[PDB]
Amino acid sequence: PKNPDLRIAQLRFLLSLPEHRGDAAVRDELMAAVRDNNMAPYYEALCKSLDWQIDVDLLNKMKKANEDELKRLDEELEDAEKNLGESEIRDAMMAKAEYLCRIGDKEGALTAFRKTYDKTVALGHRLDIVFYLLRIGLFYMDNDLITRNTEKAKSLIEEGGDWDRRNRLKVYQGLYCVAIRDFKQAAEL
Amino acid sequence: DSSIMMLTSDQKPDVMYADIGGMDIQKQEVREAVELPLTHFELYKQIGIDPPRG
Amino acid sequence: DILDSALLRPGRIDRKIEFPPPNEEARLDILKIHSRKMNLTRGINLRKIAELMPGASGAEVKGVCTEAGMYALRERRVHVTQEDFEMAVAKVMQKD
Repeated sequence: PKNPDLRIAQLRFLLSLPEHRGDAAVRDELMAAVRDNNMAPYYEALCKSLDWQIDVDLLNKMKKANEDELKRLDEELEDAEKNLGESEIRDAMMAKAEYLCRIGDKEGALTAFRKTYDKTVALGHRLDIVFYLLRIGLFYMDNDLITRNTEKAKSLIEEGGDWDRRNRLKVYQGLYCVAIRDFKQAAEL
Repeated sequence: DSSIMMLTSDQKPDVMYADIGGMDIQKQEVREAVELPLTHFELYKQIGIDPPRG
Repeated sequence: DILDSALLRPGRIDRKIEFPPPNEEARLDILKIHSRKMNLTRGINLRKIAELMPGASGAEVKGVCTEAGMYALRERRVHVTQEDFEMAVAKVMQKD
């Protein structure tokens, strides 16, 4: 649930800086646009890249059908809270709204991050949230929110111990140290 | 301080436990009740259970 | 000695109240009482966690998530799953 949109952000870098690519970068952008049903991302891409021709009803009916998939979840939250099962309710709306926020910008993302912050009792789901801030911070190259989620996660991870996901964070902080200029911490981590 | 004070390993003696394996289930307590209690005080905040001294 | 209490009690002088055996009523909430501090998600089933512990004692509720946590401790996880709780459902009840 990252690499498809991670390639979209890589395609943003392929469109932005070089001005000599007018074909492959927009082609595979549409190839990745027809999937995952992105809305707000293709708006920023519409201003930077070509304005078409026509999108309109195509992605408006795709956002309408995805709204039905959005309204089936958002109208299931009051039907799910009719029953009681602690997590057997909110874990569905925290992850799928972040998939509904994957449709665009930061809104459903940040509002679900602080939403589920008071529920999940395990650090694995909290670090999955951290993964969502790290991917959405990688697409928009925003380093502000990638420090806070990791600073709060490591205290729970290092309380503590891990094998795989600790090496994952080492790659994250290594990608942030190499995003700005840090020569030693990139190779050391 | 005053008495003992500590060591008895680097200054000896020490005896290898790996010879006797019949106590494995008796070590099952000491397994979970020694290493992690010393090396992690943080995990006991995460689990919600306080480490016993018993 | 309760019958020997009657040797001390031809009515003189005390009040007689019985201490109940545990039942599913407390088993739900008194575990939820112990479940305040522990890290657990809200996807745990109260039915099976209660009803899997018939008889036993009130000290049973103490050992529910402790030994379950002990393996989650050993596992290092932040918040646990009911399977590990179901593991200690057997564990503390393996002895009897």
